[PDB]
Amino acid sequence: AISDRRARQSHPVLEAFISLLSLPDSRFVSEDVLALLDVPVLAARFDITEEGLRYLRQWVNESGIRWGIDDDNVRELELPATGQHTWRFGLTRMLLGYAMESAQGEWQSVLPYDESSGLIAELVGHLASLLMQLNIWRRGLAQERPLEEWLPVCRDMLNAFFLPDAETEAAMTLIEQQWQAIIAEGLGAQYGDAVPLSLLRDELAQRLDQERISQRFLAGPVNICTLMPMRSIPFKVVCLLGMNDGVYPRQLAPLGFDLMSQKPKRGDRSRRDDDRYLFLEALISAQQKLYISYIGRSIQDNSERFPSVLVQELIDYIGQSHYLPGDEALNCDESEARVKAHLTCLHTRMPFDPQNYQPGERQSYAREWLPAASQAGKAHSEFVQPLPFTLPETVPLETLQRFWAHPVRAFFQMRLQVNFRTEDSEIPDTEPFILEGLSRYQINQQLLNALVEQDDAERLFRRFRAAGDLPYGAFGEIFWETQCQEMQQLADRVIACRQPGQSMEIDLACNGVQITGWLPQVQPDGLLRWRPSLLSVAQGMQLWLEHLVYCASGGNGESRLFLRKDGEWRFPPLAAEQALHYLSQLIEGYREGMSAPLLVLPESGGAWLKTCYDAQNDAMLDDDSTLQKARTKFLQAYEGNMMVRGEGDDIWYQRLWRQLTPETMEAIVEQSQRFLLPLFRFNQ
Amino acid sequence: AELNAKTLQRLPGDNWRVTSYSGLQPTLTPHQFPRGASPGTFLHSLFEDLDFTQPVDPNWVREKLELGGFESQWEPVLTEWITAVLQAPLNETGVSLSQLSARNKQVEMEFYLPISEPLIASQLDTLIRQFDPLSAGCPPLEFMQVRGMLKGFIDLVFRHEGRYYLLAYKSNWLGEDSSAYTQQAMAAAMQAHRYDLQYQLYTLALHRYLRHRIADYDYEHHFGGVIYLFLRGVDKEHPQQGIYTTRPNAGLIALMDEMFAG
Amino acid sequence: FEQQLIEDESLLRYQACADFWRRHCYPLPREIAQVVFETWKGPQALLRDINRYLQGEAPVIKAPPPDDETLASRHAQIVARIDTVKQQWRDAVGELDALIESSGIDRRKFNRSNQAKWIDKISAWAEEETNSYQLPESLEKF
Amino acid sequence: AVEHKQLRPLDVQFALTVAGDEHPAVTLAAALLSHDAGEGHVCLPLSRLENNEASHPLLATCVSEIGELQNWEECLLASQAVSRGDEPTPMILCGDRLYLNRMWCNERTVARFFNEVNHAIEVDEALLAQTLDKLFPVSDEINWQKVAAAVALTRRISVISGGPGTGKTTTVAKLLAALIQMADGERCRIRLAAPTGKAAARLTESLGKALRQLPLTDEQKKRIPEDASTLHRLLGAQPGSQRLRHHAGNPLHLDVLVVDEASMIDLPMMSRLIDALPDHARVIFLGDRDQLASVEAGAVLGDICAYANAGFTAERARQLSRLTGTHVPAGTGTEAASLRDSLCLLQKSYRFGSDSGIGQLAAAINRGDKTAVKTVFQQDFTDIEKRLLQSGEDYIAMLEEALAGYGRYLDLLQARAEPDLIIQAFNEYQLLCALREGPFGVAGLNERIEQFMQQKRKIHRHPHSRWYEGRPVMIARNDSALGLFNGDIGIALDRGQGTRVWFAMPDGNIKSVQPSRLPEHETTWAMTVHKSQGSEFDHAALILPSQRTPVVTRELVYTAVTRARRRLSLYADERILSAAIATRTERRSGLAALFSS
Amino acid sequence: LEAQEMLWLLQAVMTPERENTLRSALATSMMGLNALDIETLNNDEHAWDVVVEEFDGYRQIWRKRGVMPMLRALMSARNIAENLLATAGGERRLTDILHISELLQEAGTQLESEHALVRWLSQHILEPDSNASSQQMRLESDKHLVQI
Amino acid sequence: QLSSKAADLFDQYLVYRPDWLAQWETGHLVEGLGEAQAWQAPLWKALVEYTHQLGQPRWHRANLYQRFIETLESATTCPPGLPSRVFICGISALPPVYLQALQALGKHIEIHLLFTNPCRYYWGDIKDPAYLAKLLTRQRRHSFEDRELPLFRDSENAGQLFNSDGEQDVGNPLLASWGKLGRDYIY
Repeated sequence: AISDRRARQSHPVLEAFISLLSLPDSRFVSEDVLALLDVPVLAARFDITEEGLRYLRQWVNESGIRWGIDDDNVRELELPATGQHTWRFGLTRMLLGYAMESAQGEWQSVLPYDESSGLIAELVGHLASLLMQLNIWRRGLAQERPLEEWLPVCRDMLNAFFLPDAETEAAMTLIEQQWQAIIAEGLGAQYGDAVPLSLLRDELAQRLDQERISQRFLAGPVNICTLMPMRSIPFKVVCLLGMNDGVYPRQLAPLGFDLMSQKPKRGDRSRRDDDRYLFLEALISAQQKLYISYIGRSIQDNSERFPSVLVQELIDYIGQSHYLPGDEALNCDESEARVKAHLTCLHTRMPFDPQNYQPGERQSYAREWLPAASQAGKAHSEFVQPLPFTLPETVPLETLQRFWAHPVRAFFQMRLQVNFRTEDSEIPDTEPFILEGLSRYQINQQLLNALVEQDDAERLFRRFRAAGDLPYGAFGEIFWETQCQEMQQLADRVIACRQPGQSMEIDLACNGVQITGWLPQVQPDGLLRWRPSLLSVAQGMQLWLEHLVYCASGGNGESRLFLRKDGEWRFPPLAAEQALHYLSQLIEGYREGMSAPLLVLPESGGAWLKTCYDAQNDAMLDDDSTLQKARTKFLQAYEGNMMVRGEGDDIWYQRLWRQLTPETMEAIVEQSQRFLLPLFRFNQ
Repeated sequence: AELNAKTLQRLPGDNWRVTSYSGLQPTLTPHQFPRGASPGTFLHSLFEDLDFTQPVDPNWVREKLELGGFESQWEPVLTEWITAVLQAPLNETGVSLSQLSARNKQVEMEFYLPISEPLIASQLDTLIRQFDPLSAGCPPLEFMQVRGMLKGFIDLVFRHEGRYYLLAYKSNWLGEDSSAYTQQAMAAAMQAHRYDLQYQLYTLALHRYLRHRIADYDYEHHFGGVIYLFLRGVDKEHPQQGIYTTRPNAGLIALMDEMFAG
Repeated sequence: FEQQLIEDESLLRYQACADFWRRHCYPLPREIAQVVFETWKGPQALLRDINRYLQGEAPVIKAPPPDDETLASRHAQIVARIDTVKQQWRDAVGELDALIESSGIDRRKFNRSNQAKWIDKISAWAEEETNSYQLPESLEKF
Repeated sequence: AVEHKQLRPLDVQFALTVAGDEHPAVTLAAALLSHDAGEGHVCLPLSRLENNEASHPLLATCVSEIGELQNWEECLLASQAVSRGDEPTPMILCGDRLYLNRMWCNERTVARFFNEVNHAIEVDEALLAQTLDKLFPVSDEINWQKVAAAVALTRRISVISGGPGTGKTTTVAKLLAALIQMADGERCRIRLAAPTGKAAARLTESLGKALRQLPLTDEQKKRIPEDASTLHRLLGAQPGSQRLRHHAGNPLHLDVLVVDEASMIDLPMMSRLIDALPDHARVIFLGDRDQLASVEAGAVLGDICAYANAGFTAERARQLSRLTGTHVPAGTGTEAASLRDSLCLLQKSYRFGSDSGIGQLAAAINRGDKTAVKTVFQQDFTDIEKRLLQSGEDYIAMLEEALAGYGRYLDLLQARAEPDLIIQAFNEYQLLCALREGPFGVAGLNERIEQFMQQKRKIHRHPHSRWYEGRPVMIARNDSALGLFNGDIGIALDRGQGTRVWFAMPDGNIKSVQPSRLPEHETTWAMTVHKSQGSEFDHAALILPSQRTPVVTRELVYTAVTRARRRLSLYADERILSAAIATRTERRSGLAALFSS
Repeated sequence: LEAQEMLWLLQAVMTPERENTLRSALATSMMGLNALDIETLNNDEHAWDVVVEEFDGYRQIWRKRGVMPMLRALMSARNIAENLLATAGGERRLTDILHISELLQEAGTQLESEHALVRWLSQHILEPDSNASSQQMRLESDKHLVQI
Repeated sequence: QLSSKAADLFDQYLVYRPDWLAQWETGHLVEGLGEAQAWQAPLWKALVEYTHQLGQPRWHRANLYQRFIETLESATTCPPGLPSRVFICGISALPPVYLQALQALGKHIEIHLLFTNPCRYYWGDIKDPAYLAKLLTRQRRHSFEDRELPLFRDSENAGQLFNSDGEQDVGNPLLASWGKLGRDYIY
């Protein structure tokens, strides 16, 4: 039974009322409002459920709401009126998405939000019901009021923002009681001048956490309490914790201008003497056993932490007053040190240490760590196991593409159905000043798809600026101009050899295996793909698989893919026999990858191969310099630098191995030489 | 080397806990009063703080409603209801609350009652049912063996014409709005909420208190009975409605004292 | 008498840097904001530059700018300084009197052609490298 | 209405944001339009805004222009929020009816799909007539199923309107059999769509038990439709984004698409289905005309099948007479020949005739209320009973009749029999309530039935266990991993290994699941009429609340009547039953004007 | 990775009804199961029912007694601590798991809701900021190591 | 913050130092105090005027204890309403004002003070050798044995234990280092 603790009754009521008392001083960040909506009282006041909160999380995350409740709040903080990335901007965006589809365009330089379209956007009408109230008290609690006007303010705030419930009734009653007690103590002196809001807020925050509980001090369970002065009760076993230096005795510095500290009298009371008398009463009140434990070694740096002066004087008097019968007459200081070492029991740092379970003076009673200390357990076996797998008749092309995009991931999330689902990213605190990552890639992809049809780049610029995804003013124009320059440089190479082609069907029978699928945009020149990415081996493997599935049924022609920085993947047309042979090889690799995890790294294995391959002689080099440069390229592509995420930093590769052993590295090298060799053999 | 762990032979402790009775278990009218724990404690504090000799002042009721936080329109009906409570006598002879002086009354007597035997529910409920007539129904409650101390807070103890009496306050009374709170409905409420054990422990505590305090004490001579006062059931025209007077058989108390002693 | 110590001060520093970038870099026109973007991509680069001076004792800046000089006045001053050199090149064009050295190749007139197309507008900020060929201290050494 | 006066905060904030500094007439019009869009009305006529608003003179005094803005059209077009269909504006006014831009776009998309794309696929009539003669054995009189199959195989887009118990799935099986027997060398990738997963499972089991009966070949059994998919799963809807996989660019590679239960298909789902279809796929819609309306705003199937009452065309009557080989009557007049030709009406119900009172009550629901009173009145047809529910004694009588209805279920529960017969007895009697909470709702009737089973010695229930033996539960969310869908019943009992919930799969087996393995569980002693669609019960009992509510209308009572196989009981007042039939849930939409021209 | 494994374990404890999170949490290196064990767990419905029952018991302990009692019952019933101590190089992982458990118990007393601690753990995973308490400790002291 | 700290100091002065407030009410300074009295003496007196300006009563804790002692020493008959016996148990720290009031209270009504001291002999300080002889003349007596027991262990050598200033050289270092509050309370 734990007594003398701080009385904590309802945190999400008192803390929410304190946050509501800081409403004009708050910046109205989106996270602080979703934290206020996390309280079930404030959510049940505005008829918001948990599913509505879960929808509103992603709605605020995608609608571009970062900070600022209103434009007048932005103008209040001496900031320029941007007009976007505010709560009013997101509300107008969600209402325009409820009214108008996103394909129509902007209306008042505000792009609509196509997600909230049905009746669920009614919950938006609840959220707009909240922030407007969060406006009104923001204009209410700013002006300073005398103490005769602060009486109904907390009551109106409680009946406006909160709803009465069975559990939270006592918290609101305590809030009203403390507020009326503060106002009664203020009006007892008849205060006439004005009183600001922050003083009453700090006074209520100090008075709300002052309560203590001591009801279960002697109920019958073992007592857990702090040292309270003028309370000495005899007990059989008295234990003391936290007797190190600095913590005890608790030092309270005087005010400095107090006259009682200058000229002390007999009846003066100080906290240091009270703590020393408490230690004396704890020494006297112990009848049978006295236990004392203090932190002696630091958990961070293993530094020696000295105990308090009272315990040091106690052990000094023990060592100077008693001696062991083993060394009857040896010395005075040596027998004292031997007694102080015999009393001091230096316990182990970890609970699973076998020193504690050794039989002798002290022995642990934790039987749960006994097999951990016995070292009699089986080790972790390997995750790789040979599984039975029968190759079906009809294997689609999409399954082979998902396999050869990532073979370990296709072994994890499709064979054993284990998909490591990571949590979504939180909402950022500020507007995007720069463009990097997925948003920049989506902007470049849409700009390349717009310039491939010779469309108006300015209309897409206004469309992306109306959604707030671009930086405000001139910087967004500069970013759009440089991205338009890069995409025009790419489109001048893309549409130089583009012909209109339609999607065709693929129905193949290879080694008794049926392959059914569809190939999009099949031109009479061959295959034409364009992506605004870098030169990578995964896109080359995808283009090689599409070229194999295209050349196997007719289709004499090249296959071309155009990347950025003059990167190009080209494959010449091949015969039907070589295409069917390589397709049977890929099917055999797929059926090997479904039984056992096929360790074929695309990027690092392709880098090792292109370091070891020679396209002039169609043979692999075996000199030591190429064998060292291929290892260097493999270690560069597996674990990248501090600016580029490497291939080894992945949740699918860390499950198999924790450290890249050279045996598994040679296995990956052999699998990449077996499979990724026609990638660089037919590259031109 | 080989190492082993010690095992505890027995239980670490018996069931020792200091518990209470709760651990062992027109437009303005008092019927239209909001029924809850906080209004019940507010009416209990109003009946505790108010003096019984002096007449009730309406401005004091308005200030107390300002301190509590209730509506101001209820105040002029509440004070006349309070005087209607104070005008109603609660005794077998017709003794009102205004005849009690300050030295005769004692509000919120806190008592601690010891028990050194393991409290068996089967040996206690049968001893209750042997003498108490209200235990015909009421299938017995189940609780663990409680050895130690028992806390209790009696609302009011008062003497009159050389006879001691107990008074408690119950004010929830949600299910009644009409004049149906007769003796049968009050007995059904006592059997449902199981206030018989609380009243029996109150009689045992008062018997031990009058034995420890007053020398040459007799249980039949000094004790008169226990009165339960339902606040929302007191009417001006019905003196019997609202009050509930009970006297023990004077044989259960000695056996309960022998059981709690050892 | 009572105050609250905070362990991390980087959040308020980044917030004040973002407020400075909002109140200083947003209303700039294109010809100034191009140079501002060429100096720093955003407020994060400015904070990364001045984070060693914002903490601790504030250093004394050698030869500080005057308190009334804004970004537009400095931009117009540098634009006029470039336009004076452009005018002096337009006036003294069409002549060659220096001796041809063994180090000096005869393609310098092509560099003068590179300086002929350079004087179109004063919207840019970076001059050509061929002006390094028009230095008297470098032409004398060649 | 009563709910239309109490303005939602969404409509008020929409009116304050869109209009803003404009006239208060635009604010009131935007608020009324948002409230009608929240209630389900597609269009807003300007006559109701002009006549049924008390502030119409006040806004007539608010505007001040040269022409004074006397007309509502000029006052709306003067603002920047309303245009005629050219400017990218949120509100659109085209045919003296104001709508939003999304609703107007979807309505014009549906009108284009049902007015222009529906052409006539010309095939051989002799082989089609031979297959219709070899499939349908009845050729003596007029059979609506043969005409429905002929008009579904003739045209590309066809809607088959028919009630429950009329043999719709047999007609679909005959249509697919004649479709595969007509196109032998041509491959047909038949696809099946459903709005809900439970209706998809019922469609799969129905077409499985129907298609194995008809004689097929080794290549014809290979082209049997495998499974029915949900419309959110067929189009590829994501939880996070609303982007579809087959939205606009790549259509679904299908030959024929049979979409069952089109009454639960709203307007946005219909518009998303239309944009995914290629220029050669033939769509066959299934559902009832008089069934309950869609969930969200819109009414697609009702506005489509409203023109089925006019009849066919003069040329289409001769075409159907040449196809079926019988005398097909012709419809008088010609307004929209494509839509009137694409429709069909099923009137011959096979599971119930004029002798049963269920079909007569369903026919009298669409008629006046006095026809329904006469249907209930004379002799009750030994099928429909009427119990008056006014006071507490009527509530006790209703609980006693529910005990008499659940008598065989409790008899099989107390006797410790197999759970299959327990589920088969539970699936015979069912209560249907309108609301959710209160004395008349799901959780109220469930708690009252649990208290009544606690009172009488029928079911022993522990108050703190919440998993007593014999409680019926139902799932609220879909779970494809466990094999249970939304609207499936389970019975919790003790087989000997512990308290587990047994579910009756549509394949004929029973599955015993742990109660900790259930994602959602709610007591289902009384189901709502919206959540009981698709299911069938032998003995149904409708319980209507005494409070007047817009939920209890003609379509709700029609779905409550058609839910019962043989026996139906009623617990409602006479005035509520008289008012629900007359008050039809009309939804104002622009489809009545777009299809008329 | 141990913080992500503890996050997956807490998400499987909080929501044991959906089998996807439980399957993603069981295949972690903290449990230490082979692919054949995961395949037989996906095939056998009764073993998955036993796993769901014991995870519901873990959720009941987590709702009644707290974080560290649930984690200790999970480490004692599955006996994963003995398997991590038997594996070479798993003592640092076990000390990291114990420190993450101590930090979760320190942060769970200041929070009332159960999902709030999961959100706090996901936020502190997403926030790599270094505090004096949230730093990595020394894994072992008995074995002598080369100190860089 | 300044008002709260000055109110806490004034409450400590009302509890412990009534003579300073009694001299500040008149307006005269006390010789030998700190500099803060230069702002603390006019701050208190203007407080006493301010409650004199309002309707609040004048009486407080400091000015009442001397009149309370005098009205009990000057009375002939016992006032009604006083309790029969008052117990003071578990209390080891009291101001001298409270003890001087309880002495006048105990002249009339028997008050039982149960004080827990760890040492049985006298382990406090001394004031004067004339007070040392007064302490030597006082002897305790047992409750059950009814035998007279002295305070010090040696009566002839009791003067050698105390220092010149008046502090007793305690033999036990723990009692001398930890029990200063009890050392003042037993004195």
